[PDB]
Amino acid sequence: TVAYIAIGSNLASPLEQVNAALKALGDIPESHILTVSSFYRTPPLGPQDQPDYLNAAVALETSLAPEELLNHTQRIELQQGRVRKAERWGPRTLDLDIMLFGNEVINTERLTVPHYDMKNRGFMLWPLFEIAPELVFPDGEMLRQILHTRAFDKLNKW
Ligand SMILES: Nc1ncnc2c1ncn2[C@@H]1O[C@H](COP(=O)(O)CP(=O)(O)OP(=O)(O)O)[C@@H](O)[C@H]1O
Ligand SMILES: Nc1nc2c(c(=O)[nH]1)N=C(CO)CN2
Ligand SMILES: [Cl-]
Ligand SMILES: [Mg+2]
Ligand SMILES: [Mg+2]
Repeated sequence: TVAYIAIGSNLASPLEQVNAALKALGDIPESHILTVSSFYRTPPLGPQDQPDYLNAAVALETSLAPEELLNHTQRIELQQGRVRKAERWGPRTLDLDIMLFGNEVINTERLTVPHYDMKNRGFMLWPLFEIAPELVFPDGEMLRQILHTRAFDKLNKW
C-alpha cells in the first residue's frame, strides 16, 4: 500500500533534519520510497513564537500495518531529537505525519487517517499534489479539486 507521509521541521537545521528523515524512511523494513516532493519554507500554523518550517511529502510503498509504520515514524522522530512541548503546534526537530495510508480510513486511539487536519493545510496538500496529482481521497474528493475550492496560497521553496 502507498503511504503518504508529511514531513515538517523547524528546529535544529531543518534541511539536515529532513534529509536525515528521508534516509531513515528508506531504511524502514518492508517499505521503500516511491516519490519525494520539493522542500518548501512555510510560516508556522499556530503559535507565532517559532521558526518557519521546512515542509515536504513522501510516498512510501509498504507492507507494514499502519500502527507499525507509526511505530517506525515515531522512532525516526526520536532519533532526530524530537521533544514534545506542552503547547499545541509548537516547534519540532522532526514531525512525520501519516496523511493517507492508501485509501484506508482508520480511526483508533493512536491513529486517525486521513490525517485530521490535512485538508485545511496548504503546507500538507501542495507537496502531496506535487507527488500525487491524480490522488482521490477515501471520501471520493479529488486532491486537485480540493486545492481549487480552497485556493490556498502556493508555497515558496526552501
Ligand atoms: N495520521 C497520523 N499521523 C501521525 N500521528 C498521528 C496520526 N493520527 C494520530 N496520530 C497521533 O498523534 C499523536 C501526537 O503526535 P504529534 O506529532 O505530537 C501531533 P503534531 O504533528 O504536532 O500535530 P498535527 O497532527 O496537528 O500536525 C501521536 O502520538 C499519534 O498517536
Ligand atoms: N507551517 C507549518 N506549521 C505547522 C506545522 C507544519 O508542518 N508546518 N505542523 C504543525 C504540527 O505538526 C504546526 N504548525
Ligand atoms: Cl477523505
Ligand atoms: Mg504535524
Ligand atoms: Mg506529528
